[PDB]
Amino acid sequence: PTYGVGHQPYRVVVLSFELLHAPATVCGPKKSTNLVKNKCVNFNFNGLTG
Amino acid sequence: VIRGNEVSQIAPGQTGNIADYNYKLPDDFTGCVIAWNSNKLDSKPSGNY
Amino acid sequence: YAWNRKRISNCVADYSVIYNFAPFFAFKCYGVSPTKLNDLCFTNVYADSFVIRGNEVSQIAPGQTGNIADYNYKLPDDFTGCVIAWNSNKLDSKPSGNY
Ligand SMILES: *[C@@H]1O[C@H](CO)[C@@H](O)[C@H](O)[C@H]1NC(C)=O
Repeated sequence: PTYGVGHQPYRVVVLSFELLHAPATVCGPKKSTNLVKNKCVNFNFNGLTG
Repeated sequence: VIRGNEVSQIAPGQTGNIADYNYKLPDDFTGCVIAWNSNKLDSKPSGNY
Repeated sequence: YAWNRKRISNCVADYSVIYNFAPFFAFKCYGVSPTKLNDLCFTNVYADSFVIRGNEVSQIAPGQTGNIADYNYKLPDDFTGCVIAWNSNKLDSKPSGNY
């Protein structure tokens, strides 16, 4: 504890994501909306918008 | 757990001791690196070994 | 105002041992990368050592104005090299005040 501020211990957590190529297993808390077809809509399919 | 001099070594495209011999990140890495001080938990007056 | 300059030449400069000498966070360089200082090599190395306060560490940079950068210590616009700064409370501070 008597060392300098650059010699202090540091706890590191590295969250390594990987982008969606497989079916998504971990996803954030967003409420799903019922599907409608044959209409000009905004879609949000597993994070990708359009 | 590392020291404060090597927190900058946890990054893509870096060399040194941690990034060369202990823990190497890829150049196309995506994600977040979270670090905070732990002097109250990982330090002793006799020395942490 | 009377900063010391030390000329370093004719020796083998290992920059990885600097991290053991002083407890600084970052080896902040401007024209060169801090991790590539062992492969490439130079003609002369100068070390300028002085003491300032924490509001004025950001003034030691190419292209700043203020008090240190305008009157005390000015860096050139085409400056290549590294600036190392660390806290010195336990050795360079007194209860009565440093003069
Ligand atoms: C600085 O030099 C003194 C005297 O040689 C020595 O006792 C001390 O351990 C040195 N400090 C470091 C960090 O090398």
